[PDB]
Amino acid sequence: GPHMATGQDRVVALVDMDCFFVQVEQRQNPHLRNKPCAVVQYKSWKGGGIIAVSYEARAFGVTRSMWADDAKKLCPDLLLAQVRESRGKANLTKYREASVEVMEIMSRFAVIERASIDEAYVDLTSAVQERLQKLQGQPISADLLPSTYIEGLPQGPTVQKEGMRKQGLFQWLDSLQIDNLTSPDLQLTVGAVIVEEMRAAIERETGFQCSAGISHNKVLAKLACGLNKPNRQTLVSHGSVPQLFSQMPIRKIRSLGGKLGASVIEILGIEYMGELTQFTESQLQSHFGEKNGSWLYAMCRGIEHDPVKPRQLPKTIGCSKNFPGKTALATREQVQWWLLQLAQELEERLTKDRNDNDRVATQLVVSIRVQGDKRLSSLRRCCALTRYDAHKMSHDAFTVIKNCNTSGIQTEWSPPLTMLFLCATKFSAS
DNA sequence: ATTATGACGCT
DNA sequence: AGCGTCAT
Ligand SMILES: Nc1ncnc2c1ncn2[C@H]1C[C@H](O)[C@@H](COP(=O)(O)OP(=O)(O)OP(=O)(O)O)O1
Ligand SMILES: [Ca+2]
Ligand SMILES: [Mn+2]
Repeated sequence: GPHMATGQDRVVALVDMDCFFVQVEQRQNPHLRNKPCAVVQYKSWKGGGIIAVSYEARAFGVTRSMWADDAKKLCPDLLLAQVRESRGKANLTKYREASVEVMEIMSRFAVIERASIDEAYVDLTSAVQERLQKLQGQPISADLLPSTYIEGLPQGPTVQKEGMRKQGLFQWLDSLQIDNLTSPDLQLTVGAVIVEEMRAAIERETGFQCSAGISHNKVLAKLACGLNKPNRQTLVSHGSVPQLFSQMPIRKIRSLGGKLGASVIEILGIEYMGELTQFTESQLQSHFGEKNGSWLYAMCRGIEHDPVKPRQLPKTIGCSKNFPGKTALATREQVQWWLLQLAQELEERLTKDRNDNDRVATQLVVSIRVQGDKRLSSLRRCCALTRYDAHKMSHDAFTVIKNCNTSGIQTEWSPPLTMLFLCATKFSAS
């Protein structure tokens, strides 16, 4: 009852850019705007692999991981933009730099956790407390929430989608009790007002649109964000969780999309997140371990405590290339040349990072993959990163991996390498 | 031949 | 440390 924690202590948002790499390319090239289009890497094998898709193109069934040649079968007029190639490899710098544009704007509003190249969590608890004082108990107008969906509403006693959005919003606002500065629902609402302002700022200052989720924790915020894309935001209240979760496949919740989620389903014989409430905490811990069990017990009730970490910059800087099928590296000279290509991009990114962010990487991690193994990584080895020098880093990488070569011959490399990966880690202030 | 990343957990 | 999982 009264001692039952409800996980309503925080206001957390997740802001995620809409079809991000596509928008970056559409900003640059106006001919691509408001068109079915996709971003592709490489071109020679099956037209290239699609890694981002505009919403116009998704309507034709175009998806990520599709070969462009196959996408063109669904959508003959599909427009394509190619990822830059430098030193023989796809180079994602344009998109990393566009990400920084967005992250710096968001950081003006609150502390953010960079979660990916195109999304960040926002801890709005303090900003909300501030805005609530300035509101001085004055009600929140629907005009302050022009792109907000309230999940689960409208309910009870309608043709248009925007009409539905407004009906739900008005039911929500009509019910709000604004005299209580500590009502979690009010706090979420003010959170949503701030996220409208954040999202407006992002679009004004970059040209990019995004979606957002507002809830009491990261997992609900992430789930919320996806419920109404593109270019909209969704508030998931604590009260909305039982209905929302009652038909929510377990795999949809962040961290349950893989083997653990499959095991929850198989072992417990359930399908939906809400069905988890019928197990004791000890029961869940018995099957999934202490940490996962406790996490699942709270999460299926809408409760999660993972903090928004104050981190705007990536913790690692890495360079990787696959060498599929018959392109697999089979000579020593080949392996060395590509290590150098990777090391040269890494040096360039590292040197910029040091100037921009007052830090230096101290460890170089080298990963490779061998033909036959379809684990992502066959082997990882670390060495000291003492100088930002591509020739040294590539020589050092070769040194830590050269032992994997089972070839009795000096020049030959066996089994051939199907992946190389250089990652700079363990930053220190400088 | 679903590529190029990036964070975090386990032992 | 080196491996695995999950994610975008
Ligand atoms: N599996 C991947 N491989 C390579 N790049 C990826 C992959 N997934 C995502 N990206 C890149 C391209 C995306 O534009 C960007 C952001 O990913 P993501 O948020 O999942 O989709 P998206 O922004 O393209 O569309 P959406 O509107 O659905 O969010 O990261
Ligand atoms: Ca996105
Ligand atoms: Mn994303």
